[PDB]
Amino acid sequence: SNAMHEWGLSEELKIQTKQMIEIAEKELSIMRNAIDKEDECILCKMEDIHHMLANVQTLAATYYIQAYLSPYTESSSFITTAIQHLSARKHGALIVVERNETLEALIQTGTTLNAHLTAPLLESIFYPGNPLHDGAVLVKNNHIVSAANILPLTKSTEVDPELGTRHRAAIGLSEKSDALILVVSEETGRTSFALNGILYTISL
Amino acid sequence: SNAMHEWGLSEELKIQTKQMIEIAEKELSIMRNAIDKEDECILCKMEDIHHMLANVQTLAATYYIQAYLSPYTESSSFITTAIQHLSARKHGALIVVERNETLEALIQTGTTLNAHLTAPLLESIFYPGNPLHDGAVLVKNNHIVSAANILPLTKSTEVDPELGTRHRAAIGLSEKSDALILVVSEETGRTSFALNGILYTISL
Amino acid sequence: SNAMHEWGLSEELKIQTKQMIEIAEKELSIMRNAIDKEDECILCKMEDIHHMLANVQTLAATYYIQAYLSPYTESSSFITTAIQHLSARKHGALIVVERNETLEALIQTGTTLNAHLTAPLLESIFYPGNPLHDGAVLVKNNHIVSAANILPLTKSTEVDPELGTRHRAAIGLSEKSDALILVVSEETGRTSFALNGILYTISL
Repeated sequence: SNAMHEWGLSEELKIQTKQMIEIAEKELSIMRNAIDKEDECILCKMEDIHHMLANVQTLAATYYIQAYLSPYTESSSFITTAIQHLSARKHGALIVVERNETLEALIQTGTTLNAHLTAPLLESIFYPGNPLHDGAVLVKNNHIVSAANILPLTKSTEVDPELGTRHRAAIGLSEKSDALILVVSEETGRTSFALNGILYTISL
Repeated sequence: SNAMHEWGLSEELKIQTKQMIEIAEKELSIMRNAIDKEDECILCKMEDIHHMLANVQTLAATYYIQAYLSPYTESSSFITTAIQHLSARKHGALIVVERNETLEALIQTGTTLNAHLTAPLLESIFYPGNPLHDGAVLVKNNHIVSAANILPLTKSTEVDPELGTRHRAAIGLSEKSDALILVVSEETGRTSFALNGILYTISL
Repeated sequence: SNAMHEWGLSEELKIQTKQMIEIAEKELSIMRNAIDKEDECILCKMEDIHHMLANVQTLAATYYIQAYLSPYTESSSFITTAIQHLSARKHGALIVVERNETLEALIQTGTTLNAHLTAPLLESIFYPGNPLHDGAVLVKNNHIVSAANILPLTKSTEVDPELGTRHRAAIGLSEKSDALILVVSEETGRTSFALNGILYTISL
């Protein structure tokens, strides 16, 4: 896509994120002053602030997906839709998005697809119990290159010791390349991505 | 602010600067040919060419403030207004704009403000004789972090020997960080900024 | 010359190039399936695919000229026009476009022009037999600095051995600087540019 245009879009998402942070800061400041007043109970404001922080999380995640992926794929909306659906169903998923660095020496290929990337196809691949669900999907731009791929697992001792093999594979690949690797937990439906050896929670 | 949009603005200011230089170049070429003619006296064109060069200086200064500061503050117009007012009154001023590098280990804090940045406040801080005028203001994006700050002074021998402590503090901080430091001289009202160990005259 | 705007234009040329490649890819897949049908003769599609490939070549060349030259000159359309005309007439040409690095220590000046760059002037310089045709033109932004210049010749043993002195001078200068050097062959009218020690065929 047009990198100049996409840069503008990234920048506007960043603006929106900062604006929700400012909204939350303002509401906390109001609460901090209101608690001193006998005719106020700041408990009535907690739902509002929780939602404000949920919005911060959503906007920031949208920002980083756009900033990190827009130069490398035109399919981020399709990927995000698939991820949301998989999360809701608690279907484990592991989606590698190739970036500037080539990955064929780091990934052991399961089944080659070279398919048009769509959300239904991503969701079908990760349906529990099916032949292609166990392992990683590789995405290059707007194609699903392959599925059921084997990735290197992090051996980092700075573990989150509760992390399963899906998460460790994302982290492990992200340590050896500039790939961004999305994970959906089969246990909780929590969605994450790994980039440069670090796992980040996202809410999409 | 939107970096893509701001880049376009920077680039247009650069275009305008180049255009003023071309205008000046053209007028000089006219003058150079006209002097040979006994029915011409090129002295009549000198005020025009002085003005053209004044415009070059103003456009270039606007260009560099925009290019160097726009990624790091949305308050450059407020800062510029304050500087213009301070210059006209010959009120000494020293304004640090934090850029990519953090400055807390390099600046000894005077008084913490954490204030909304406005021109009246900057101008009030630097009103001669007042408790906050002696030392530097620190700006981070759209906040005045602090005032009356102490900066490291350059010990360089290659700098103008007639430079006071305000100018040496600007140069000094600029040698240790990527901060841009604006100065208004209390002696002449001349406005400068230091960046990367070099002091540049500006006219706003 | 607004770099933000020019970046957008480069990016759109890239998009157009990718789209022509997709068109060619699609036609080939059609042909690959059609050959199995004995009521089809895929020879009728060869002209089409040849044209498609010619379009890929044209779009890609336009993209690279734009991406490599737009930050350094506003005269690329004039240069392209001159090159097209010289190519058609099979008039040898060698045009250095100065980029980020200065070239005065690497180029031995023939005749200094410091002229407004226009296509008629470039074409006049390289008219066969004339005083200025033998050697390189140097372009800095929108000026023809000089002509009949002498450039260093590549010593590279890994070159094409059928390359004449024009092509070797282009390659040679491109090894010592970031200049882009356009060549028109006097033998065939083939147009190339050298960049960083590599010669690329262009069609425009």
